[PDB]
Amino acid sequence: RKTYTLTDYLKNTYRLKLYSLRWISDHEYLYKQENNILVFNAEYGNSSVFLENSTFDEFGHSINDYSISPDGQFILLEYNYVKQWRHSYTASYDIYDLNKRQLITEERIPNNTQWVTWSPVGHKLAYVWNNDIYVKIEPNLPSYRITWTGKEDIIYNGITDWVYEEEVFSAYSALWWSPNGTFLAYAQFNDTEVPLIEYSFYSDESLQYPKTVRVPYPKAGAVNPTVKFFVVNTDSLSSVTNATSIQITAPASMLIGDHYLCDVTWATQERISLQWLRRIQNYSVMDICDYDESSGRWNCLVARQHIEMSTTGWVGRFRPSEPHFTLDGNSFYKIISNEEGYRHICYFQIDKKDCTFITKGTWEVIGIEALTSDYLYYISNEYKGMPGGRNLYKIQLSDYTKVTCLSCELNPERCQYYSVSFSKEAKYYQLRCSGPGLPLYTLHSSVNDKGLRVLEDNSALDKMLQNVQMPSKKLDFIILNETKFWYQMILPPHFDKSKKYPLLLDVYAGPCSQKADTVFRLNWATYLASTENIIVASFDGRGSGYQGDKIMHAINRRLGTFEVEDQIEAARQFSKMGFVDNKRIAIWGWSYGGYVTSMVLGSGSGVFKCGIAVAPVSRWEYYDSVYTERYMGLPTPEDNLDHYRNSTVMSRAENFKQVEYLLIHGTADDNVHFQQSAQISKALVDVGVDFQAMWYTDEDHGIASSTAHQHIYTHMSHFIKQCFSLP
Amino acid sequence: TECDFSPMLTGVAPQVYNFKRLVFSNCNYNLTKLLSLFAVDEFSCNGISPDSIARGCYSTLTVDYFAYPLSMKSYIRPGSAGNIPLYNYKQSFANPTCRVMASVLANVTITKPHAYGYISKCSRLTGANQDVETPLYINPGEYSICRDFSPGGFSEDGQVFKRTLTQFEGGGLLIGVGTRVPMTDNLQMSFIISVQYGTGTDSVCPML
Ligand SMILES: *[C@@H]1O[C@H](CO)[C@@H](O[C@@H]2O[C@H](CO)[C@@H](O[C@@H]3O[C@H](CO)[C@@H](O)[C@H](O)[C@@H]3O)[C@H](O)[C@H]2NC(C)=O)[C@H](O)[C@H]1NC(C)=O
Ligand SMILES: *[C@@H]1O[C@H](CO)[C@@H](O[C@@H]2O[C@H](CO)[C@@H](O)[C@H](O)[C@H]2NC(C)=O)[C@H](O)[C@H]1NC(C)=O
Ligand SMILES: *[C@@H]1O[C@H](CO)[C@@H](O[C@@H]2O[C@H](CO)[C@@H](O)[C@H](O)[C@H]2NC(C)=O)[C@H](O)[C@H]1NC(C)=O
Ligand SMILES: *[C@@H]1O[C@H](CO)[C@@H](O[C@@H]2O[C@H](CO)[C@@H](O)[C@H](O)[C@H]2NC(C)=O)[C@H](O)[C@H]1NC(C)=O
Ligand SMILES: *[C@@H]1O[C@H](CO)[C@@H](O)[C@H](O)[C@H]1NC(C)=O
Ligand SMILES: *[C@@H]1O[C@H](CO)[C@@H](O)[C@H](O)[C@H]1NC(C)=O
Ligand SMILES: *[C@@H]1O[C@H](CO)[C@@H](O)[C@H](O)[C@H]1NC(C)=O
Repeated sequence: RKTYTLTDYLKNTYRLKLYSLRWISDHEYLYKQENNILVFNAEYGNSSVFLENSTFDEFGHSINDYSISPDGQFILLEYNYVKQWRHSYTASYDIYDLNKRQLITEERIPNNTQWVTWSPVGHKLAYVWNNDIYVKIEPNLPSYRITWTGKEDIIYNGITDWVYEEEVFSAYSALWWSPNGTFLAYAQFNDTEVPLIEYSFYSDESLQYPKTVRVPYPKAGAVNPTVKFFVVNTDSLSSVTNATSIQITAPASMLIGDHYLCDVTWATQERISLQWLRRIQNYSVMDICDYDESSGRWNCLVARQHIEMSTTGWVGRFRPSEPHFTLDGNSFYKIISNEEGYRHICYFQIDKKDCTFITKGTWEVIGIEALTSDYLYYISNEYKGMPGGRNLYKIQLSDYTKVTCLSCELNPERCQYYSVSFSKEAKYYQLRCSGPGLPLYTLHSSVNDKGLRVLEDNSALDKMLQNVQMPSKKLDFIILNETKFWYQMILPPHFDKSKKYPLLLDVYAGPCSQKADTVFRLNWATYLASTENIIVASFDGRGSGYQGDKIMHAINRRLGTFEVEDQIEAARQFSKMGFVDNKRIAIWGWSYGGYVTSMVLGSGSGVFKCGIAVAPVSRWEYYDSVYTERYMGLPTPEDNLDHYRNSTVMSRAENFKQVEYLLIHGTADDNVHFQQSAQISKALVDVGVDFQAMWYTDEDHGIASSTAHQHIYTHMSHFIKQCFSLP
Repeated sequence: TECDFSPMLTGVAPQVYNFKRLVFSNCNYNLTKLLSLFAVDEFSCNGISPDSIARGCYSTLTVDYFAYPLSMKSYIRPGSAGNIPLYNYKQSFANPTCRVMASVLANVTITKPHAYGYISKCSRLTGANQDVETPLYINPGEYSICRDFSPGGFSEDGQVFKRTLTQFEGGGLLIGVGTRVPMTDNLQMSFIISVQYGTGTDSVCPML
């Protein structure tokens, strides 16, 4: 039969099918079938055409995306999309009436809009343009200007600056509508004293002089952005006087120094929760704020404060978890770490300090998915004690001993990794299985957990793949000091454990990472195992997540140590297994994986022949403050400068004489700056080490443009094949 | 001799939390005259009528005055509290009072402040993790402990202030926030008039 080739991977010849739906009510959802927008009925499965695909091929532009108002009356049309960072972009927008079937032409959302969002009910619009917030009560009426302080690279209203987009909210948007759309809450970010990273962008051949890109970007220990939080009443807006925003100040425990706004969650129509986080991120507070028309302010009662801090590391996995409020808003459920260091659901009263865990065990809750008056729905890795598994559970609120697994036994062979999408009021839910078999999408009704139908079973792909010698995947664990540590291996087809195979260690290994799971993937490793008979292993050592704080917080204040050592040790045990050629063990990684790869290669352990680092961190003082300081604290003599200096890649330059190294970086990387690899090469040059290198002009951290993506994997494949003496 | 309501219209109008007070004794006043310089929006009295206030004989006539936007009219009213009566100015009702909400007229010649400003946070901080927060509130007629931070106003909306409290003041940290309300076309003010009826020989009657 055939094998899964590099061309198959680069040309996407074996496609995974998806089933992306948008719930619009408690029983209906939108879905795109052959470019039409269809509205489906959850209970019956019938569908009408919501929007005929021919509706806008007379529009004059290409639609990048669309957004339908909650009441169904209007569709927001996105075109002229221009990507900025990981989540940010600008676009032109047209609104289109769905009963009159006509394009609104008056009082239009301007070109180069930074963000747009419908109110959660009805059809109000809030958008951000030139760093200021505007509100349209009706699609054809004029806009009310909420903010006037907006200013490029300095003041951000309703949108995030670079570091808040990347490391805090994972979003460009900093707008939070109240549940019924009365209030619009928004953050204001201030980058006034934040230093700028600068780098060249070469652009098209026709550009004579390169551009210099300048982004406000706080590297470790540098001056951070500041933040203020506001709420505006969108129902009492005046076309004659300037809008009034009420400021919700951070609690005084935060104002004494540097801090972040790290969570925003509306509790009720007149109650908002905010979570703040000190710049030393082992201390956070939640504030609960009620609207008070009488006194014209948002009162945040001190007695309603909830302090969350950590004694072994930082708070949350990457940030304090979001609360899920009961309907009346007087109590809420929140994932927090227990006394054993495991993360479970805790039950809070808004005015009571102590909380009550409703789950426990040596496993973890991944996320709270839905809340009804009777049941709390969550995802966890409890099943068979596999940290790399995900299942849907519901727990009865009247009796915490009644826990039901809703996904475990549906198809235990094919499906061990689940996510879920609930309808409104959680009357229906879609289940999405990602492995270890081909992905499978089903729909269920909540009232009696009945399976209604299969939405997508990837049977097309299944038929295609049987003519192909596909690799298999082994998920298991080894033991280090009476502790289970999980690994996975992508094994070549017809795997003969009496043969010796070369091994490529696929590493990431950042804090709370997980590279050993049950997820089905069709990627580069698939080609390496299927065509080149390479074993591709990954290993979750110390610092990895979803296994309790004792593992995760192990690398606290000491990045570049245990997580690095544990990758070397795992490779040693792999080479002892008998089917691994120990003269041909390589290692490769991206971003944090690039750092670990490099640190491993420079350790002089002798275990690895060659390695590839793509866009690596090389020195933690080079990386942004929020991510870095979360794990390392501040780079000062009073804090943690010693570990900052001892954990660079440049420090280990001498040891690279023992290995073949390939260093790759995009020149337009706004995330892990080219500087980082630039310093690695300089240190290797200064010490006489030969190595391979590759820059990618105007590529960012993803190196994901069509041509660049194909080029780097083609290049890396040559490198691996040559290193492994494959012809 | 005549009552001198001059100082409350010369110089720069003080902010609400930094109110200035004129106390008159043995002095004859024209209230109608003083009120003529303003466009009055609210005239709420307590323990006395807006007619009697301009015609009565008093032992003392006290006026607290400050800049204040009329958009915040409702937030300085009794019992409805309130960033203003908590941290800035709390009206006393121990004596007959009158609260006047007014805009100064166009060709009066006042030099107004850059903006209106009030304190919207004032707390003491103690504890090992610096997190026992105790909001500090004023008694009527007294100045906030957070007033000294920036008596002239706030150049920034949501401006933060920090200070160590002396052993005497109770120790710990003092935290204050001030908010900024943009200045209006015509200066908007507020003055609180208070009278007493003392037995002593000396009065403040109106002018004949
Ligand atoms: C965004 O943050 C910047 C940087 O923190 C803010 O700029 C600063 O605002 C202060 C106001 O507190 C300016 O003032 C100084 O205050 C002291 C008196 O306490 C005095 O010594 C100085 O004469 C001056 O008045 C400061 O110059 C200014 N710094 C700048 C502009 O670089 C800015 O206010 C913030 N903007 C927003 C919208 O939050
Ligand atoms: C799905 O089917 C239901 C019927 O099973 C549709 O509801 C009916 O629609 C017809 C025609 O519009 C009406 O005359 C009936 O009165 C409706 N009956 C009920 C019980 O609703 C429904 O509109 C369909 N939905 C979609 C999205 O196709
Ligand atoms: C709403 O606020 C804006 C911004 O403060 C006002 O516009 C400014 O007015 C000042 C007055 O000197 C000018 O210097 C600025 O150039 C104006 N524009 C901007 C963008 O700041 C506006 O007048 C206010 N509107 C109302 C109705 O009061
Ligand atoms: C958050 O972490 C910091 C840094 O580890 C803690 O501050 C240090 O605590 C140790 C022992 O508690 C002291 O010996 C150091 O002097 C402290 N400062 C530094 C710079 O290390 C802090 O205690 C932690 N906060 C909480 C609430 O646990
Ligand atoms: C529009 O939908 C019809 C439905 O049959 C389909 O045949 C056609 O190819 C679609 N057009 C585009 C451009 O997707
Ligand atoms: C966006 O730009 C185009 C081209 O300059 C222009 O024709 C169009 O009117 C603009 N749209 C708006 C809403 O200003
Ligand atoms: C939305 O909630 C606010 C605050 O409780 C309330 O005043 C308003 O009437 C509500 N509007 C609707 C349409 O329910």
